[PDB]
Parts: sequence; structure tokens; C-alpha cells
Amino acid sequence: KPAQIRFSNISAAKAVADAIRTSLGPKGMDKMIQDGKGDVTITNDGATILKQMQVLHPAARMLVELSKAQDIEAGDGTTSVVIIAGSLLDSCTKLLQKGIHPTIISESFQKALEKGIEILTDMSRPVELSDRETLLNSATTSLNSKVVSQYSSLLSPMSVNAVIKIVKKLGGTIDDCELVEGLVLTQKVSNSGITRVEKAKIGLIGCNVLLIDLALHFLNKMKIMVIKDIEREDIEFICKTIGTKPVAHIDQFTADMLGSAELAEEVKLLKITGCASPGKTVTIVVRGSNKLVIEEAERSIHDALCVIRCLVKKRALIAGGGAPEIELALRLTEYSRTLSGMESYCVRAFADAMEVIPSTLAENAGLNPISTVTELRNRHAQGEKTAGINVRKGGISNILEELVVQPLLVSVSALTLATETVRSILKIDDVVNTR
Amino acid sequence: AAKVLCELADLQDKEVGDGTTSVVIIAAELLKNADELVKQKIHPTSVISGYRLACKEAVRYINENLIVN
Amino acid sequence: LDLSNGKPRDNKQAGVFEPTIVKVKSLKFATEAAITILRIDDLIKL
Repeated sequence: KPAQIRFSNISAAKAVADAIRTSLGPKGMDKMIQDGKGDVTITNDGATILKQMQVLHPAARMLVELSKAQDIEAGDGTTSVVIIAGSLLDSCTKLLQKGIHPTIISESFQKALEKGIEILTDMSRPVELSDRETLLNSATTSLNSKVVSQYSSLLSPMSVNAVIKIVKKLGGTIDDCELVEGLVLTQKVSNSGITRVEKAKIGLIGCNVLLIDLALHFLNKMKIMVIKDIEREDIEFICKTIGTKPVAHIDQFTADMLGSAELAEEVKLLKITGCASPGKTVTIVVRGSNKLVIEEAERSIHDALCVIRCLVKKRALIAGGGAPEIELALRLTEYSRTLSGMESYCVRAFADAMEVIPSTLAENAGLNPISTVTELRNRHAQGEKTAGINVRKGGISNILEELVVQPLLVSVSALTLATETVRSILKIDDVVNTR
Repeated sequence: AAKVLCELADLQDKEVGDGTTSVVIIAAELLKNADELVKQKIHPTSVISGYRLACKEAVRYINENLIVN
Repeated sequence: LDLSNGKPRDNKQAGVFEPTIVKVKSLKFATEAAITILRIDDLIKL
């Protein structure tokens, strides 16, 4: 009886989405997680929820990686990928009761995934990548839903003119930023006494700027800037910026392992401009008062670059709040009417899986879960994806007029990594432990 | 759920420094009634937005009944 | 209300005044904390 394992992988993956679904959207519900040390935490970010779940079942272990895969490809809608895969398997149980094979469902979803991107292409609005005004509106609109939403209008353009490392220290404020063509470090030049060097040559351990008690004194006699205490993350960036290479031996120190720089001084950060080497690099100087503010400031720009990366691959924009999802659930129902075999009943179940996203956002928005999605189906049938769910006001409104936009890559990648992962579960007959 | 009320008075102790006990009683009785709304098929989201506006107008009606030095 | 006698009392003539920053910030902090406790909608135990 191979149904004993296919039924368990579904219920195991179903329990993960049934929990985290309440944290969907900005107006989602928080959670109360108890850690092994005894303390607890209050956070709604889904990336931290599943990371602390410590799952054991293989079906649920794939959902943790499913969320991490979206974080690298698109970077937005991390929780939306687990909810779709959770709702798809919920519909698959209705199919297995009918006597359908799992492999038949896999190739049927290949057609739904093929027609799934098509529905988003006709509704999406292409845009120009070179137009920075569209890059600023597309970036600043989505940035309002982040934690630091008040200082989003000033952190967005710093990612525009840079397109990339982000330096941050305490003191100052968020509004002030500066783009460095070269590189900047979070270290100091102690215990050197010069602190200002023109005609600099850099070589990672002739060389005037050393990026690593008797050695502190002898290195000062020749007037050589000594900079030590550098972690490995900076070694990968300085090599591509100025063209340096590591020197692991004193005899290996030669002219072929050095660099060059028109200016390398500590204005306490090490502003080193004038790379004068072939490459593509930039460093953004960020300031802030508290430590919790600068950490969120990095995520503000780092999440902003995910939207810039989404516009480069997919030069198109789509409505938010589940607006294009209604068109995806309606048009696939019509395509199934012309199909035959076991593909029609499977494409229909694939559309019902997407109906829960706006129903869940309707729940987290306080509206009725049914009257919200049922009214949008006709608004999209007769209209388009302009109308949708507006969570800021708590009602149905024109999402394009409400200044809410997301790129085409976010919704596309959320469905590809989700459907492909469900097919991996359908291709599992049983699991055995080894040693 | 109890430690939320511990940090509730700590922030009130630094800025104002008095009446921190009455702050815990107001929030304590609000959740007794808010849970009754959930028992009457009311989502907590609609209760949050209603409480924020009830707090918005509460400051206004106070300002309309102030007295000067 | 006269707390010493248990009756109504005109505070303008009796002089039972209070600052503005007390009653205003108390209602904000009490409402904001109750929203936090009610925003919680899950329970996970490791």
C-alpha cells in the first residue's frame, strides 16, 4: 500500500502552511515561538519562523528550502511560496481519492505552469529599465511595506545610482548617504601615525597600505600604513575592486601581488577612491544612530536591490494584493474546458489553489474571505487586474491607483519553485533510512 | 503574554514616571472584551484599526477639555 | 469623584488636576500593548 507515504508527505507539508499563512502580508498576524534556551520572540517575518521550526519530516524539510530558494531568486514574497505549495497538496488529496496517479498530476501541472506564466504576461505592463524614474517608483512603492518605511524615499535612489557593498556604523542618521566608486572598510589604521597617503599601493597579506608590538614599530619607520583585523568577507571584494591578490608568505611578496590607488585615507572609515583597475564595483556609505537602525538600513537597501534585480530580468510590472492571481484562477478554468484526459481536472485544481491567497489576505485584512475573492472574479472578468485587495485601507480598491506594484519575476518564481517542488513530492513512493 | 505588561510600565516609567499601574489595567480589560468579539465572529484585524482610531479621537477629546496654567 | 469621602466632586473647585502627558500616553501605551497581545495568533514550542 504505497498510499501510506504519499498521504503523510501531504499532511506533513500541509501543517507548515496552515500555521505560517496567518503571517501573510504586512497586516498579517504575529507568532509566539519558544526557543530551546527558554526565551521567546515576537516576529512575523516568515524567514525566521521556519528557520526556527527545526523540522524532521522530509516533506516539511523541503518547504524550508523552498522559502530559501525564493530569497535568492526574487527576494520578495517568501511566505507566498509556501502557501501555494501547501494549498496545492491540499487539492491533490481530492485527486488521489478519484484514482489518479501522481505522475499524471505532474505533467498536468506542467501545462498549468506553462499557461500560468502566459496569463501574467498579457496583464503585465512592460517598462523601460533605463528610465530611473520608473526604477525609483517601482522600488520606492514596494519599499513602503518594509520596516523602515519612513526613510524609504531616500534609501531607494542610493541603490539606483550604484547599480555593491554597504558600510554602516553608529552615529549620524539615515538620510545622509554617499556613493564610493572604490571600496570602504569598517576598520581603522591603528597604530599608524600618517592616516593620509597619496600614491598608494595595496597588497593583501613598495606596498604602502597593508591590509592584513615589534612589527608595529618597524613598519612605522619606513612610513607604511598598517591596517590589520580584516575579516574574510572584505578579501573577496578588495581583489575585484583594486586588483589585489593574497600573499601568504614573506618571500611571495613581490610586485605582481600589489595594487594601486590614487587616494587611500581615513576621512572612522577608510575612504579609498581611485581604483584605476578594470572592474565593476561600488560602495555605499550609510549612517545611523542606533545599532538596530543600521541593521534594518542594510536590509532596506539589500531588499531594494532585489527589486532592481527583478526589473532587469523581467522588465515588467504587475498589480499587487493578489490582483493577477484572480486572472490566473479564472483563465485556467477556461483552458481546462478545452482539454481532455486527466489534465482538465488537474488544471482546475491548480486554479483553486491560488484562490486562497486573496482569501487569506482578506482574512488578515479583516474582510470576509469569501466576499472578497468572489467579487474580484467578476471585476477581472469584465475588467482587469486594476481592482484587488488593498490591505492599507482594508477594502477593495484599484491597486494601480493605490500605488502598490510588484515586478513580474516575484510572482513567476513563486509559482515555478512551488509547482516543481510539489512534483518532487508526487514523485516520492516511499522513504527509507540508511546508515 | 504576561511579560508584555512588564515592559509596558518600563517605557512609561522613564518618560512620565507615574500612573504606570493604571496603564496595565486599561489594556487588561480591553482584551477581555476583544476576545468576546472573536467569539462573535470578529477578526482581530478589524479590532486593531478600531482601537487605533478610538485612541486617536481620545487624544482629541482630551485636548478639547484641557485647562491652561 | 472624592476618593476620601466617596461622592462626586467638582475638580475645578476642588483642584484635582493632572498633567496632559499622563492620560494621553497611558491610553496610547495601553492600546498599543493590547494590539501586540492580540496580534499574536500562534503558539510554537520547541
